[PDB]
Amino acid sequence: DTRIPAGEATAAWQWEVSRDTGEVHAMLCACDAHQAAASGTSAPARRMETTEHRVRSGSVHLLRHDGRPAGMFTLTWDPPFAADEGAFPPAERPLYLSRLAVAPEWLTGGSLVGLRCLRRAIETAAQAGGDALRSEANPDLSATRSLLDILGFVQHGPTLSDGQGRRRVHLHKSL
Repeated sequence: DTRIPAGEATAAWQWEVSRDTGEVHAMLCACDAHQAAASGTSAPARRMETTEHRVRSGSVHLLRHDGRPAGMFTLTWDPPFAADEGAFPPAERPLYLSRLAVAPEWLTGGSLVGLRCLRRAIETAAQAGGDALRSEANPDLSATRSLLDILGFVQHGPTLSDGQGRRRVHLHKSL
């Protein structure tokens, strides 16, 4: 006797494979600006070419609320960063999480949109046959870093500085 909750409030949240490049890039840059202001850092330089490539490949999963984009992530089989791979535990079929973004209006309160996006990414990576979910994070973004730590993303290698004041870490979650 299974009871899945229906109702319009539940249906207000909809997941999709994104096909709108400008929407994805605007969401990403807005989240970048919010987190950079909140953490005293500078927002990273985002490439619209990368956005186009990820959207064209069907790698961008976007969560909408009443039609407006609330969160998203990018899930790929190929690494979007050049980590030593010794900075990760061994894995035979790793998937890679990148460009996690939550709309600034959902970065406060208790709607748990970031948790929704990370849960969606973990699930999707597991269903695609994934051995692990690897990601590159900014440890200076305290809230996202703590959410990744609570969800089981382990840092294996050392913290890296890019030479221009930006810190990054490589996280790995077993699936």
